[PDB]
Amino acid sequence: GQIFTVQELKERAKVFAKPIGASYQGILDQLDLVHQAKGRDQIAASFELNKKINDYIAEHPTSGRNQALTQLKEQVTSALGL
Amino acid sequence: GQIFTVQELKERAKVFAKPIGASYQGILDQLDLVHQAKGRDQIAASFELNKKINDYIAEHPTSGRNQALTQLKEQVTSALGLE
Ligand SMILES: [Br-]
Ligand SMILES: [Br-]
Ligand SMILES: [Cl-]
Ligand SMILES: [Cl-]
Repeated sequence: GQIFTVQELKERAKVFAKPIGASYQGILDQLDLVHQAKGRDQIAASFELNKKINDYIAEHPTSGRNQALTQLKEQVTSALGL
Repeated sequence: GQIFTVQELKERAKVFAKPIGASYQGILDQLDLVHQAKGRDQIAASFELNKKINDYIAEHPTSGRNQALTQLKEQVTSALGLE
């Protein structure tokens, strides 16, 4: 219908969450590398971890869930009037 | 050492995520009420859904994960002497 069902809301949130999760996994992988490294290697790994976090925060400020919720509100607002 | 391990990061994300997940469940439950209601009951339920969404977006702008990552960044920047 006009307003998402719970299942439709969840499936929309998933679509948006998919690329964010992929980016997050790359951060996790880099974090392990930092802890497994020592000396100059650890310094290098840490700088790259910093960039990955920066890049993630810039590209993914809003969760998949929150993006879908914003769309749900508009559906509800329209179903009610404004 | 001075920065989270992957396990510690996941643990911290989960703590922050817990209240957000609870508010979200409230929205999900109210959305089911909207679809289960007929006529006048559906209108009332929709107003309350809108309020719940509105309150959530004000209360929970940043995911548990993102809150934990922001703390991680600060640890890493501190460790490397960056601002
Ligand atoms: Br997220
Ligand atoms: Br979230
Ligand atoms: Cl997400
Ligand atoms: Cl969350």
